[PDB]
Amino acid sequence: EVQLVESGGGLVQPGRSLRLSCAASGFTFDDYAMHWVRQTPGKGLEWVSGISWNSGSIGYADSVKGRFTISRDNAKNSLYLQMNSLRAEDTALYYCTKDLGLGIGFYYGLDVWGQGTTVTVSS
Amino acid sequence: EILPVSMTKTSVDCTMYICGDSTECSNLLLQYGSFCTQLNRALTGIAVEQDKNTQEVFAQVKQIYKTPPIKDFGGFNFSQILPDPSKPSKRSFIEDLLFNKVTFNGLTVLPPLLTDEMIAQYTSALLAGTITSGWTFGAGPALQIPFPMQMAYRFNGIGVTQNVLYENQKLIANQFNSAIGKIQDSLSSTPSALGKLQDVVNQNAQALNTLVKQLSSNFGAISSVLNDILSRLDPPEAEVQIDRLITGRLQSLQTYVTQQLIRAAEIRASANLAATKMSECVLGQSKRVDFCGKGYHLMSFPQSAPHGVVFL
Amino acid sequence: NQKLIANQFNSAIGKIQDSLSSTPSALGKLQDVVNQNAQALNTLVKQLSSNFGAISSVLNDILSRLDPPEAEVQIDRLITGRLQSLQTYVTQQLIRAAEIRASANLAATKMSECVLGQSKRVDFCGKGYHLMSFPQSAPHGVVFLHVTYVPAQEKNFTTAPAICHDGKAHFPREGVFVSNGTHWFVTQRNFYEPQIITTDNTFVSGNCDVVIGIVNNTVYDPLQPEL
Amino acid sequence: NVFQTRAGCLIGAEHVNNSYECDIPIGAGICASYQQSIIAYTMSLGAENSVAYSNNSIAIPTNFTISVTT
Amino acid sequence: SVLHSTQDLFLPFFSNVTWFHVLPFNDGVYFA
Amino acid sequence: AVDCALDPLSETKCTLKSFTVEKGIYQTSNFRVQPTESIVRFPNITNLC
Amino acid sequence: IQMTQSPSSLSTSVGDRVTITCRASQGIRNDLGWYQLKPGKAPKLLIYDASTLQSGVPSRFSGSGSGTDFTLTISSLEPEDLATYYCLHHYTYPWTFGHGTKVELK
Ligand SMILES: *[C@@H]1O[C@H](CO)[C@@H](O[C@@H]2O[C@H](CO)[C@@H](O)[C@H](O)[C@H]2NC(C)=O)[C@H](O)[C@H]1NC(C)=O
Ligand SMILES: *[C@@H]1O[C@H](CO)[C@@H](O[C@@H]2O[C@H](CO)[C@@H](O)[C@H](O)[C@H]2NC(C)=O)[C@H](O)[C@H]1NC(C)=O
Ligand SMILES: *[C@@H]1O[C@H](CO)[C@@H](O[C@@H]2O[C@H](CO)[C@@H](O)[C@H](O)[C@H]2NC(C)=O)[C@H](O)[C@H]1NC(C)=O
Ligand SMILES: *[C@@H]1O[C@H](CO)[C@@H](O)[C@H](O)[C@H]1NC(C)=O
Ligand SMILES: *[C@@H]1O[C@H](CO)[C@@H](O)[C@H](O)[C@H]1NC(C)=O
Ligand SMILES: *[C@@H]1O[C@H](CO)[C@@H](O)[C@H](O)[C@H]1NC(C)=O
Repeated sequence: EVQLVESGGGLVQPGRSLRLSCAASGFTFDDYAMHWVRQTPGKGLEWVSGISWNSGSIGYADSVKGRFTISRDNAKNSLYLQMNSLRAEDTALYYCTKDLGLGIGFYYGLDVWGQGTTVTVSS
Repeated sequence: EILPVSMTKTSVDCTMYICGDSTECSNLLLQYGSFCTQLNRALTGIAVEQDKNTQEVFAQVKQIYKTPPIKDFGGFNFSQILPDPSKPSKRSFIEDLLFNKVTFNGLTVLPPLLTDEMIAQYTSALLAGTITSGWTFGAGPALQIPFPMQMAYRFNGIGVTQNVLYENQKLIANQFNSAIGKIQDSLSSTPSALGKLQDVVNQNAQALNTLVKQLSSNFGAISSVLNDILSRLDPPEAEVQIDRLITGRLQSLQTYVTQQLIRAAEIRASANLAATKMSECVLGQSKRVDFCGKGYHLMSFPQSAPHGVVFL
Repeated sequence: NQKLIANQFNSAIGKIQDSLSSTPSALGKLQDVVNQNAQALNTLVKQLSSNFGAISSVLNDILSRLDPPEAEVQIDRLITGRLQSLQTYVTQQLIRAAEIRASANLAATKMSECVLGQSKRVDFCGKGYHLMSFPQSAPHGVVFLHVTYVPAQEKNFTTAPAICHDGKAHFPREGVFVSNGTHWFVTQRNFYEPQIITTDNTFVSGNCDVVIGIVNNTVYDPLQPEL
Repeated sequence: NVFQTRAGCLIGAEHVNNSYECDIPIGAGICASYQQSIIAYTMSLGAENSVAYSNNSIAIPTNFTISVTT
Repeated sequence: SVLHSTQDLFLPFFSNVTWFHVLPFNDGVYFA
Repeated sequence: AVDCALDPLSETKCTLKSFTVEKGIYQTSNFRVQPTESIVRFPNITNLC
Repeated sequence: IQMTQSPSSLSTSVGDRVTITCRASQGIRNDLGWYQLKPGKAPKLLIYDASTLQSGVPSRFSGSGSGTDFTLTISSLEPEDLATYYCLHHYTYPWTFGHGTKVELK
């Protein structure tokens, strides 16, 4: 019974900053890497960012690099994505996922997917 | 411990180097023809060995091993040695550090048979096998053993009863983790840490520059530009001038080739030592006094470095 | 298992003959040495037919045609070229000889350590745990037959660092504590020979608190039944 | 049968998806073998064997093999 | 009992030659 | 006899000076791209010395 | 590292073997995953590593291939199986998804 719940997705004007929070329950949060994936309405799934268990290893997609920050709070079991300089292309359905591995080592893959939240960028 | 394993593979086309696409020069060079062939053959042999050296050091075990996705094996972190997605080639944290510190005519450089990614993968397999199966994966079927228990076996080898480890497990783990942490700092602070590997790179480059420079020497001829002599003097006279250049340029190659042969021999000796350490220090516990570090040896980990290997 | 071991050893020896015969490249290492020397020598001989810029590559001809003053010039060209050819040859042999010497020293070491004793080096004398080696002469070289012991047919068991009996930790003097199902035994690490835990095969190090993973069990005492 | 490799352009060899042990080295991790047409493939480091690692699990050999090597 | 490499031979191998039941003489001719 | 220019395999035999060729990769030739044309650029001088 | 997935769409009858091919720009060793996307549903991890099926995944799905070329095979098509499929490389950041393949009934 591993449940990931997304929150904070809402309509935003272009160029503004929005924050996404994912709540984690039913598993040990500090023992797995976490990832953010967005599903564009007209395009296939795109991987956005990934963080390790201790936050030592962080990766970002080339498109979002320099505008998106991923942070995690182990005590609060929460995953945070900070989005800045939002653009029309960004609008998509954002999913918080749980990596089978620790972001380091030999085992990788997105084991669990949250229901997802919708972010719309429009004027 | 840092050991050079291979050197850059360079192939020189003797004819192009001595004669710049000049038929006249080529015909003159037909005399004493064997010389050209002997040179290319010699350099080719050097190149082949470089591949052999690498295989002997890394490609010893032919099975891939993976560590379980757990954070601590009995309190021993091991994080720094394990592969990282953030690192450029999926290399380990330490390996990444190592690669950053080290920095026409007929000359050409031939690509190494084993790409850096392949070598990186070999190191990881050796490392993983050691953490999960101790020294049994190098002597036959790999059998699993709890890491904490493996260290107890190591203590018996040096001559200390196993109880000592179990009763001080926590302390030993912290000490080990602390030491690993210093490694990163040590390499970074000491610029000359990888001097041994760097020297190899400089020597090869230095030699190659000299060879190229030599093409601008007159050696007694009116000019060092073959086309000029051809564009001025008539055939009978040109021959004399060209011969001077051929003689000098020919000598320059032989000197270069000879140095590479001697230099290559040194590298081969080093590679053989590296191979021995991989088998004795990494795939087993050595009893030799200072073959695997100072003190009583317990275990060793292999990390790939440019044109070489680093042993912890 | 004397009989079994003997048969295994005999079978392995039988394969050796077949292996060398089937694999043509088995003795490639030795063959290479022969070819290189021959190759070098052919080249030296061939060089005697090069003009090096002289009218001819036959010394007698120049002597039989040109007069002494002129001949000198032509002869000098040949001398210079032929002289250079020798030095190149000699230099290659020196470097090549050095390589052979290194190889010979290694061979000498193996003869002393592998053949005249049992080596503990990991892969100095074959793969596996070395038992003994036999030397066989080969042309311009030596062939070593290495007999090694390779473990086989592994089984997985649960293991514990120590056994807690009467508040005292027990550590195996030699071997490891294994458990099949619900029974705990002590066995030598290399080969599976389960034996009941007793005071004789284990030693007591202290209480049962510091050790992590200690499991509870009974350590039989030999003296108690007699008493 | 024109293929592009880091070593250079390769002709007369058919690219194969499957990886095999190196037979003839072409460089940059590419090897060529005769299987009947010549094939070019990326070399394979080896098979994947991973021991199940647990904190209380050990594997003890129950038999032995005597091997002679040359 | 030796193998010698020379440039004297002038006939290209596996070359289709004209079949006849004045022909220019170019650098020698092979007649059968 | 062996025609060295007939085909690559033939060329390999000539380089190895042996009719039989063993398994392996052998470097037997060098490749160059021939110049398409000759271009001469001289000054434009009408005056005669 | 771009991932190219072929064919973009295929139509197959029930009981028909299905093969989907994913290719990589550079070698990714064995790091790849196959993801099933159904309308109104979160993506699901069918295969990880090269051929390791996730717990709870029907045996019909199978994973094959190493290095540059990778393949996903469904022994028999089922009504449940009709969904888009994606291949994700896990070799190095940034991880890149494939364009995707849509499977539909004839
Ligand atoms: C293993 O060691 C790593 C360091 O190599 C530890 O991770 C670091 O922890 C510190 C805080 O103590 C963080 O500031 C760093 O970001 C972490 N990562 C790195 C790469 O330094 C890790 O905690 C150790 N493992 C355990 C279980 O303690
Ligand atoms: C091993 O045996 C000891 C002693 O019989 C057990 O110690 C008991 O532990 C329980 C649970 O913590 C306590 O309530 C008792 O008071 C302890 N008794 C004594 C005498 O200390 C120990 O728990 C046993 N270990 C296991 C795993 O069963
Ligand atoms: C250890 O392995 C040997 C073989 O290496 C086993 O001996 C074989 O036993 C089978 C019957 O189980 C016979 O058919 C074979 O002919 C035997 N081979 C030889 C060379 O004798 C032996 O049984 C194994 N030991 C155990 C305890 O399993
Ligand atoms: C050996 O491992 C299997 C799992 O593969 C397990 O079911 C079995 O209990 C293990 N053996 C022992 C003696 O624990
Ligand atoms: C464990 O093995 C021993 C060996 O003699 C046996 O006596 C005991 O019954 C076994 N326990 C099992 C199979 O549960
Ligand atoms: C071994 O790991 C298990 C979890 O898989 C844990 O419950 C147990 O306490 C561990 N044993 C020791 C001795 O740490």
